[PDB]
Order: sequence, then C-alpha cells, then structure tokens
Amino acid sequence: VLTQPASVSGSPGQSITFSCTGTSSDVGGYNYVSWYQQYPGKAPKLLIYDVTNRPSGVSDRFSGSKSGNTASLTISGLQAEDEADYYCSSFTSSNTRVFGTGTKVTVL
Amino acid sequence: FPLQSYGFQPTNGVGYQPYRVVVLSFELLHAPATVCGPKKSTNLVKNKC
Amino acid sequence: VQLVESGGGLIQAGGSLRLSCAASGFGVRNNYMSWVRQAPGKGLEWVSVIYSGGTTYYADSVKGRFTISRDNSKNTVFLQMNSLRAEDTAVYYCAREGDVEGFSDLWSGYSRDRYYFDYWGQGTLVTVS
Amino acid sequence: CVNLTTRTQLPPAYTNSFTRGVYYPDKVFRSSVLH
Repeated sequence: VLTQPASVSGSPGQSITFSCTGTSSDVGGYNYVSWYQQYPGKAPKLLIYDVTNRPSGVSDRFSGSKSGNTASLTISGLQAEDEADYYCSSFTSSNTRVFGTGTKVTVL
Repeated sequence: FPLQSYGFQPTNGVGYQPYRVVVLSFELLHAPATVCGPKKSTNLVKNKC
Repeated sequence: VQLVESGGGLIQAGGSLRLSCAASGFGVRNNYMSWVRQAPGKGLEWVSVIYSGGTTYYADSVKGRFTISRDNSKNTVFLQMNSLRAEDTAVYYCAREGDVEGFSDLWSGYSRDRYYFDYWGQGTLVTVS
Repeated sequence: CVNLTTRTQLPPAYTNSFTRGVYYPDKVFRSSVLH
C-alpha cells in the first residue's frame, strides 16, 4: 500500500508537489503507473495514464512523475473546482494492484 | 487472452453496422463438376454440328 | 459508454448476493473487467478482475472466496458473493479497463496490458450488517 | 474399455515396400498419356 500525504489547504496559482512512497516491486522496477481524480459520490475519472501521457478532456497543467520508489505529482495552477483527492495506481505488482491513501486538497 | 469480441449498436454507424458476408469461394478446375446452374435440358443430338 | 450495476443490499452476516454489471457500448470481452471496492473515505482496494477469458486473479486478503464469471449471452459480469467478512464492506465498482486504442492515444498499438482504468458505472454499495 | 497388456514386446520389423502405394491423383480420365 503506497502512502500519500494527508489533507492540506492552499492558494490558487502556484505549484504543489505531492510525493508518494512505494516498494521496489511495483514502482521502482515497473513503469505502468496511472493517476485518477474523483468527486465524492461520482466514479473516478482518468487524469494521467502512464503519468507522462495525458488523456483528453483534462487541463494540461496536471503533470506527474516517478523517482525510484517514489511517485511525484507536479500540479500547476490550482483553481476552485480542483479540490478532489488524487489517487495513484502503479503496476499490478505481480498481478495484485495497489493504490495510495489519498490527498484531500483544500482552498480558501 | 486473444478473443476480445466486437461491439455494435443499432445506430453504431454505417461502418460499425455488420455487413453479413458470405464468402462464396469457387474452384472451377478442382474435380468433376457436381453443382450446376438452372438451365432447361434439351434432347441429345448425335452426328451433327 | 454506459455501465449499469445491481445486486447490493442489506443482509445479515454470512449471507449471499449476486453482483450484476451490464455494459452498453462494449462487452465483458472488449476490455478487462475488474472489480474494485471503494471503502467510504478510504482508498479503492482492488478485489478481483476477470479478463477477456479465464482468470482467477484475486487480492491477497480475499483469496479463496470470490468467484468471477460472465454470461456473455446477456453481456453480464457476475461476482457471486459467499462467506462475507468485515473488510468487504465498501462501494463496489465494476471497472472497465482501458480498451484497445485508449482514447486514440498515438503510441499504443494493440497492447491491451495498459493497466489503467476507463470510465465506470455509478457503483454499488455492498454492506455487511 | 479395457487396456490389454498380455502382448509380446518386440521391436518393429521392416520390409521393402517395392512399387506399392501409388493412387489416382484426381478424379479425371486420361489415357495413353504420361502425366
């Protein structure tokens, strides 16, 4: 179970870097990590399959990365609707996929 | 797993709609002919062109 | 693409259910058909996945209970629920894995591995009480 | 069905096929020709 930062509050416009830890079995060796976004009650929508690759219908400011056993999110230019937990899905780690805990962002 | 079947809808689209294909594959020089066309058979004529 | 779900309900301990997930616009064959549980205010802990054919892949904590099958005639993935325990209480999602040519991405040719997730259904609440 | 084991176990024997084993390659009549 990858560990993610807890709930935080902040200002629109600048860049926030959320790094999440993992093991060498899934993130360190294999590179099929994807990240999601969900609104409470509605099903999660895709933000960054493969992290570097970005599906359409998503603002280009979202960006993510991986470094060793850690995966980093370099999100840029926050707005009002952006307040939603960001979920990290790495490779299925010898056919048993795992996720992070969740990073609840807050705005003023 | 290799199968991964199609997906259609009544309004899926003209290309997406299924053209039922019957590949009538004929061999005209394979063996003595067994199936023929619907033509009326006349009387057999000998010793004439 | 639409995903409709049913089967969840209030049952006593040790009961049985049948989760039904019908897919319109795609089948249980086109892309990988996963099962995910999202505990209220926790992460989405992966349960199982039925691939396009013949899989018994489960999570480490739920081994030997969940059984996964499909009726391809009606395009329904079934998750038959026997021998409940405490941790299975969550909202369950039948997840459509990103099908071949995912969002027409201009690099991946027929590699169906693509271990991410496409659009899903509305989710079914499965409660142990 | 029953599996019969009361069989003598010898290696295969060999003989000469000579000129046997030629068959009609088609169902068409030909005559006084070498085809």
